[PDB]
Amino acid sequence: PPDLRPLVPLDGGRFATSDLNDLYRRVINRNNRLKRLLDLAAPDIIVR
Amino acid sequence: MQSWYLLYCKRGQLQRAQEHLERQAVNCLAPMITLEKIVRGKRTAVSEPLCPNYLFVEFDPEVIHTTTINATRGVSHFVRFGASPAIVPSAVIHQLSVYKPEGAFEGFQAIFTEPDGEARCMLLLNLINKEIKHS
Amino acid sequence: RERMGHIELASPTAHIWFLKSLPSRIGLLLDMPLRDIERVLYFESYVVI
Amino acid sequence: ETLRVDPTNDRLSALVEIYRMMRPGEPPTREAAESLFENLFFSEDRYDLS
DNA sequence: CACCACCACGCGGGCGGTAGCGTGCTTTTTTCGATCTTCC
DNA sequence: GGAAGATCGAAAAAAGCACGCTACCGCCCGCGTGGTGGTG
RNA sequence: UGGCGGUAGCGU
Repeated sequence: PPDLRPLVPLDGGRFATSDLNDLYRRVINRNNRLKRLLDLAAPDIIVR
Repeated sequence: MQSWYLLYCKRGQLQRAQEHLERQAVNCLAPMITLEKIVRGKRTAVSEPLCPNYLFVEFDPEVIHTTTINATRGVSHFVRFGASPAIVPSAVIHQLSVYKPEGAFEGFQAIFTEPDGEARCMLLLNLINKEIKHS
Repeated sequence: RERMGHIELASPTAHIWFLKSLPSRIGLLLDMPLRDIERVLYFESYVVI
Repeated sequence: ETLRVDPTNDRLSALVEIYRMMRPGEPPTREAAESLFENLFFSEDRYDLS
């Protein structure tokens, strides 16, 4: 849940680090890229 | 004894990686086709690669090691099937150099049909993987 | 604070806890050395089914 | 006794073994091993005894 | 009005490099190749 | 009478390293490309 | 309207 990994405001226009959010973002990026590659009928090396 | 490898060069430094690889006496290839695409004004010669961050290289590992290529500016890494970089014979780059307007020809017609850049280089790797399976 | 989410993975991925925490649960269950296990998981060798 | 234990019997074999210890996984090459050995301790750009 | 400057931005991930980086603790578990043994 | 079983020594990997409190600073993408706005 | 890291100090 987001409240357990909050994005607190820094009172300067930016936010915190939230390493959990960064790792989730990386996982989502990889999953979306893999889905797009599968939908494109990729060769073995690229999907691997 | 000579090996053709495929490099996933760094994002935005295709030309820089090209000149750096050419400086190290390494034969580098970037497939070139303009497709007469439409710039903001009208249709002109854009002259864009198949899709960026992709290069072909020819180099014998005995003379120049793969670590030097990995450390070359503008290039990130190779593509390795299993645990070793993919080996590529000369048929694909002969066909690529000769035809710059059979099954590879139909692939090129596909490239001229879709112009979706990711799809153009995607079918390019599809053809090269088909030949690798043939080899 | 309590509502959870989920991501549908395009391809299955091995759980690191059940793979790398010695003794390996997957390796013990499959009666196969761990080296084969994470050389197959990370796309370096083929395994017959 | 160390020489008897030592499996290498030539300069090239020793260089290849050193390269394998230094960089596991990479393919041991004559030029790469020689360059690594030269740059380990006999190069001013990498080794500096003040 | 196609050319420069400002801000979204996108995917990208280790970075910067034409390679390495590491360098003053102790205990427990795995494991893996090498060695000796013994019987089917 | 030469390969599985047992041993075994070395190499690697993982786990741990008292409690409570006070004060300060440094930092909390990125980068380098491209879409788009300003312009000689 | 929080976290991480470093530094120094106090009581044991």
